[PDB]
Amino acid sequence: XXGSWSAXFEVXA
Repeated sequence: XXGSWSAXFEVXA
């Protein structure tokens, strides 16, 4: 799914 750049994703996966 989604995911940011810095640090863990945002969706949580």
